[PDB]
Amino acid sequence: AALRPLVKPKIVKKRTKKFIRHQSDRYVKIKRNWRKPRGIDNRVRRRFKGQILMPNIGYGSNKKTKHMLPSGFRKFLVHNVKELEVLLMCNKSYCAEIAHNVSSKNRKAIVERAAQLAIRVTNPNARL
Amino acid sequence: GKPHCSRNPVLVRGIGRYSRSAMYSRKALYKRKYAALATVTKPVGGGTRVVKLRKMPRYYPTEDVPRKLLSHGKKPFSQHVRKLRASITPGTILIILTGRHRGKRVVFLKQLSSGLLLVTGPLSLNRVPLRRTHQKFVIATSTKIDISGVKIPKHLTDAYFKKKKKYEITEQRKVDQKAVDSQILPKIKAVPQLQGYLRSVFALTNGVYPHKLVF
Amino acid sequence: SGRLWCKAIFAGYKRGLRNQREHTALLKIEGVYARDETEFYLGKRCAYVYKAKNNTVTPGGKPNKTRVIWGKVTRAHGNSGMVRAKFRSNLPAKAIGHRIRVMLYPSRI
Amino acid sequence: RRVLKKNPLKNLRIMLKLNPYAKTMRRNTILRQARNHKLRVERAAAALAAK
Amino acid sequence: NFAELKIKRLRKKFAQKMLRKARRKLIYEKAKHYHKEYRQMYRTEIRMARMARKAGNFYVPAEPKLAFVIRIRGINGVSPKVRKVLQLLRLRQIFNGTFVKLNKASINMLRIVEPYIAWGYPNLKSVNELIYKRGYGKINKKRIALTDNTLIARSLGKYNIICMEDLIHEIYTVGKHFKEANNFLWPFKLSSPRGGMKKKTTHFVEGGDAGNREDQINRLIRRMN
RNA sequence: CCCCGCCCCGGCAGCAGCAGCUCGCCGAAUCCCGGGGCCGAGGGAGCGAGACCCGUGCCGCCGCGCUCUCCCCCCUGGGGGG
RNA sequence: GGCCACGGCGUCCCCCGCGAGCGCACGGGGUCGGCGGCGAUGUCGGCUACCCACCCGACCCGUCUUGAAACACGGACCAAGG
RNA sequence: CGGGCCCAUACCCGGCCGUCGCUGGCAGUCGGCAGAGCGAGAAAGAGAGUGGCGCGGACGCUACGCCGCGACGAGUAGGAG
Ligand SMILES: [Mg+2]
Ligand SMILES: [Mg+2]
Ligand SMILES: [Mg+2]
Ligand SMILES: [Mg+2]
Ligand SMILES: [Mg+2]
Ligand SMILES: [Mg+2]
Ligand SMILES: [Mg+2]
Ligand SMILES: [Mg+2]
Ligand SMILES: [Mg+2]
Ligand SMILES: [Mg+2]
Ligand SMILES: [Mg+2]
Ligand SMILES: [Mg+2]
Ligand SMILES: [Mg+2]
Ligand SMILES: [Mg+2]
Ligand SMILES: [Mg+2]
Ligand SMILES: [Mg+2]
Ligand SMILES: [Mg+2]
Repeated sequence: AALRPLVKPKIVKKRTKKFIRHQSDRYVKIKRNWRKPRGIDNRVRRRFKGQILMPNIGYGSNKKTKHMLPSGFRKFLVHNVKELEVLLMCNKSYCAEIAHNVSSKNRKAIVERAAQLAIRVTNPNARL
Repeated sequence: GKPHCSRNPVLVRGIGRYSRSAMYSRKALYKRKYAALATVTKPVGGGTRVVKLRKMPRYYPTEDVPRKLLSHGKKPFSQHVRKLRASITPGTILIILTGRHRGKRVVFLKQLSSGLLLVTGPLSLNRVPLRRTHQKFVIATSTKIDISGVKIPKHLTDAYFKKKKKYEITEQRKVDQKAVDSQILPKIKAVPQLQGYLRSVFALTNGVYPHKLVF
Repeated sequence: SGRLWCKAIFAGYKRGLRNQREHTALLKIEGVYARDETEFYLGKRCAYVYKAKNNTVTPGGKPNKTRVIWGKVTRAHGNSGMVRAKFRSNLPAKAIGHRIRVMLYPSRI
Repeated sequence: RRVLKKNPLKNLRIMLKLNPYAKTMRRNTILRQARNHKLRVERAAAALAAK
Repeated sequence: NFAELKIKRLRKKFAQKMLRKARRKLIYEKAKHYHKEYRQMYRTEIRMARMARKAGNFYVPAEPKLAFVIRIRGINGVSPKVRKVLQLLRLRQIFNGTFVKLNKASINMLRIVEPYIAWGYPNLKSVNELIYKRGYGKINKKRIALTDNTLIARSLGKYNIICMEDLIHEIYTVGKHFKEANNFLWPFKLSSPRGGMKKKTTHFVEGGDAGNREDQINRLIRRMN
């Protein structure tokens, strides 16, 4: 019985594919990290038909659902137990997230305290 | 005072037939002018106590939703106005199109309070029992039965027909079906070949176009 | 004990000469060859039936190989009897010139 | 907050909210059309009887 | 005490309600009066024409003083003078409509903008449909839909036009404050002409759509709404 | 078949005609009904008592019907009406 | 015959400031006080990421230039420096 | 020459994103020591005085915050946030 958020609206994303850097498929030195094309003759920059799209501001997501995980919560990185009383009073809207650097003996304690406090943990059985 | 039926006949929806002062005259408002708990004491065995019929909540959630802006035209399903196609009248022959009885000609009896048609079907003819169907998923053929001289028991309704929870046929259902079917069979035996038509199954063959054939 | 669905062909997508709109499909129903004759089929729901490798659950039966994408006939197209159909998932382009079942039960006769 | 605009040509109560006389105007129109239709049909019936 | 304060508040609310009822009766009677005035207007011209025909002479009706103008062509490639006159006519986008009162100056401006507009003489029904269906106001330089009579009253009551009925009256039978009424009215944002146009680039007389349709603008309005 | 004058424009139907198409422009001189498709954005608008009250969650504008008047009619105390 | 934002008394001059209740809704943006199925070793869900197919679109970048896909120049590929 | 039909990022209706403007609104969360309001055609007081039982009331306001109305959205060289 997973914990539920206060409300779970239907999250709508205007795009699910990522904006890949132009011509990154033809080279290995070119990562897919988006760089704006600035060439004088660049058809991608000139917005020709059937080319790679560019990240307009019109793709911005709804503010009511922005950053919402598919579970309906919003993530918060926590490093120790004392940072869970922070989410104590944001119980139904915000979940917890244990850092990769925390060791197993402390992850057990964080998970136990969160279970006591009814705060959701997105990676509760990570290391064991 | 004893209530009276509305004195303003409707012309169309929302428009009464008579004017404002015409209704004033009809109501005769000229001669009707007018002018200007919480706690109960429950005895106890030192003195008496005051009991609270309402107790404050013992737990408050972390957060709660605000109230909703309230609209006007939205109603529960129980009281929507229910409509029926003109081609469907009691006694017409329908064609079932969705369920396990798809394509079987049947007989229409009445429309229930939930808007679902009450179909009988003769068990001796096509093994269709007293069943509900949806008005949309049927075809109304142009064949009628003089069913007006048939009485359907009142007790059978949507509450009767609704699913309860392996399914066993009850004796109440069997006797209700026996009564209705014994009432309906002779009236359709009076139309030649009608029993065979009801027993057959409708289907589409080569070159037969639904938009060209009069049903 | 027979066919209860009309025969239609997925002709292609809503398009111009050089632009394709995949969310709308064009259908040829047999026997209808006129805009004024297509009126019977507006609002009827249509289905595309195909087979895959592994099984999927079916309503009222044991799982089998069949899968279905559902649709609905929206409005007529041209003068020769085309209609426009909108499916809850865009029809795959491999279904060009294949059979689309057009049902009868959303009926208003 | 912003209100939703409703077409008064199609919405009777909105039309009345912007012009209360529309109600009596439409009632007079409906009654006159009904009377004219009845007169036409009875005149045609009398003419065909007299034929 | 609060005993008389409550009754004072209730009396105030009663006064507001009585004033509102008075205003409603006033606007209802004004609407009825306008209906009769329109009927007299419509029968008078027919009667005058009939009496002229009986006498054997001709009756030339007064040339119309109101016009409805629609921008036909787009924004690309426009002469500076044509652009300026369109801006002054309040047609800054394709398919905007605007009532215009007709005098020598306005007629000359329309002659200048002849290739870029289609215009004519609207009907009373055309005015009604345009005002009710697509009528927006300019309130605090904002485009606000006219969803009640108080928006018109607060911005035009000083000119003694209280409702959309006498707003339509002013626009149809242009009065002393037609300029203010038209300036209050935001430019109408009509849609594309359903059923197609004949030819955008050519005058109406040559079978196109530019120029001055006399009273075919009513058909054009029926299609564009 | 086409013309003149007299017969009340000779009279009778009707009438931009369901002889569904011989030729128009319309709607303050316009209303009613029905079908197909797409959409559901927002979320504490208050109502009533009130220093005698501490309810309630249908609220504003707008359009209405019934009772605090009394008779009568119809179909079965109920509904439909004058 | 048909219609209506007509509806008391009191005089003075003209012609001739608070009724009570209820209920319905074309009324400041959707609700149901409506339902049906299928789920343990083969099924359910996963708009993204892996492979493949189909339809439509789609010429290689940077650069000078009025004009670049150019039969204009620089560029085999990768890492670090710049 | 006539009806019908096809579609652009154009126009209309609707949702969402941002910018601009209203140099718009909110310190009023003033609660038993209490009395719920400032949206509505037309200036300015829920003005003060002088004589004729049961103990109850959601969220909010990192004011560099939150909220509401409309309009607008091409871009090399270049500028700014
Ligand atoms: Mg260039
Ligand atoms: Mg098979
Ligand atoms: Mg051009
Ligand atoms: Mg069309
Ligand atoms: Mg190609
Ligand atoms: Mg290629
Ligand atoms: Mg160079
Ligand atoms: Mg050169
Ligand atoms: Mg180049
Ligand atoms: Mg060359
Ligand atoms: Mg060389
Ligand atoms: Mg060189
Ligand atoms: Mg080289
Ligand atoms: Mg480097
Ligand atoms: Mg828009
Ligand atoms: Mg734009
Ligand atoms: Mg820009």
